[PDB]
Amino acid sequence: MERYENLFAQLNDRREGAFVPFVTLGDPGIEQSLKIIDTLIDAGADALELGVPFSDPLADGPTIQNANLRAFAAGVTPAQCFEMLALIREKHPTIPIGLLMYANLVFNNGIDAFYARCEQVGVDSVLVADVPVEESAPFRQAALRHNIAPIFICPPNADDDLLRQVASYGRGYTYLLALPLHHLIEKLKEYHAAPALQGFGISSPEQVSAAVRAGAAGAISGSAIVKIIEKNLASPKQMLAELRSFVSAMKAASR
Amino acid sequence: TTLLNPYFGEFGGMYVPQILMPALNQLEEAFVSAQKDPEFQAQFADLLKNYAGRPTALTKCQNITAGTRTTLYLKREDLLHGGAHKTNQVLGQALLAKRMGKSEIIAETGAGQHGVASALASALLGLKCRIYMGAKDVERQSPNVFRMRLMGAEVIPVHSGSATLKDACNEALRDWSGSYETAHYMLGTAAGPHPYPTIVREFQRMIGEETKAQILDKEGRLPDAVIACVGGGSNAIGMFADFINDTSVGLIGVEPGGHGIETGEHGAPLKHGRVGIYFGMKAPMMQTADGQIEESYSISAGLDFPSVGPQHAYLNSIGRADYVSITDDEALEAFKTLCRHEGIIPALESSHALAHALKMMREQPEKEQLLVVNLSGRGDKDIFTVHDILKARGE
Ligand code: NA
Repeated sequence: MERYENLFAQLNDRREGAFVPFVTLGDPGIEQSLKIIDTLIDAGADALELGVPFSDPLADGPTIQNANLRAFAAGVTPAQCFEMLALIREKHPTIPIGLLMYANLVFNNGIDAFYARCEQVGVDSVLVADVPVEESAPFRQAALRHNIAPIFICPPNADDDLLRQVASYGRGYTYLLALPLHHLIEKLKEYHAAPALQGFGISSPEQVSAAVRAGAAGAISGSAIVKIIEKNLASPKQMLAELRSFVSAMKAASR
Repeated sequence: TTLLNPYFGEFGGMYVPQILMPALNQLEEAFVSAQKDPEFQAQFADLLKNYAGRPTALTKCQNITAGTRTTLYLKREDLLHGGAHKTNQVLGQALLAKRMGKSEIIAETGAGQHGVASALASALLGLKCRIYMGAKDVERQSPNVFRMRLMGAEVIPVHSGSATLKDACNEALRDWSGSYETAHYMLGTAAGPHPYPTIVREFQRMIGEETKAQILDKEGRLPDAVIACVGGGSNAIGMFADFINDTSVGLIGVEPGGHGIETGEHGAPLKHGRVGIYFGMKAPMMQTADGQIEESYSISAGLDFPSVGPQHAYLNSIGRADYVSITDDEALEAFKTLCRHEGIIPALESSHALAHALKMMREQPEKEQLLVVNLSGRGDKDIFTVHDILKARGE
């Protein structure tokens, strides 16, 4: 989790926000996915949020569901996902890497064993999509024991008690998914919660600036990136081009 | 923080995205209040009796046990309005939805029986019903889809993932995350996140309560065993509930064996699966070596759930209930036997429980035993499936 601390420290000295893109590992193919990731990085991403394909993502929209299908057809497995992570980390040493997991993948071979494996390949944080704070204990405990930041989502329908818990158990950053936005950010800073990143439909440059201006440490592009991949499945060369272009713009807006 | 315990031993829980928690908490609170409201109890009982047809008969088999020392009774859920035990609980959840001031119902279905059940309760109680269904199940169940539309339900086909159940069930939960303030999600079995396993059990417990009073009145004693099929576990837990503290009564759950446990093509996660986290709960399930959720298999579409209600996993673990499996062929034979000797066409799901009872009877014919099988439904729906098979065999 130290990588996240050092990232935000730096971003503050430059009065800049973080731009974090999300992608499903192995989509649309192992080697292509690796070039995409290298592109996102070279294009200016401050960090990465990487999904591991699951059979039943009960918490993802259709854009992600298809990306997950594409990765399975390519014969992608969790084991293969870990070899990729090692390669990405071997090439980019300081960039924070976060995983979006589903409970069963983490539980399968033992919770402690999963986080130990993450510590090995160089992962910095893990967000388990279907584990609310109420059931988080064994997950956040294993995460902390292996120096992994447990990330939690702060939903729109959040109450004060939820805010307190999130601020207390989370590390790395807070995943911001009614209540006035800036009010929500104020309260989190008050309880000393990890830096908040806006991850709700961030798909345009103005939205990133608006997120930063509201007190958020940055923004996460949940599916906007996955959309360019699907659009250009037939043209790998151009796919990278629109990715570079997009990301570059999104990041310029974080200044 | 919850009012009731979301776990049965180590099984259960509420493994859902944070956004859904408020919905589960609101539901649990309304259920507790409702359980204590005599006016709710009175209303529910009125519908079950005057609309649904309860109490259902407890039929003594006349011919099927000849030449053995077994006395077999069948709890007739096949005679309930709708043709299956599902009706009891959809009515209950429908009332609870109204008590919460909700005006819309969301549900998903595979075999299509839960879809039909949710639609009839909604039509009756003036609730707006929308049902998510996987296209591959749609084409395969045109008859049930039509029933749903006759009853005013909107059938939303899902063009996603495996265009199957699991995608519909995920679209059903997604819909609920944004519309829970006005809509209730009517889960169709005793599984999923708390408080569903508890609620579904309680809205099905009359099955066992009636059977006990009926067997005591007819035989003056409790049965030696009560047997029921297990797909998700609602009809079984409905039968078992009232007998749990009666330790001399054996509780036997029957999972589909499909083509045979050894073939890998079956639906018995409780005895042959592995504990995992999915469907919002921690329970035994059918999954690969690396944790992907597999598909279960059975001739009966209604037992095709790749997991099982958490309370059943617990009862098994502590040894209060025993679970076995029965293959397609064994179920097919029990289906034929009941039609021929008793004049009752049972659902293929129910036939799995009957097959195991026939097995207990035929293996030890001089053993004196008093058995009760929960006939969870009628098999008119299965007529064509059974016909095609027997012809593919020249029968
Ligand atoms: Na099952």
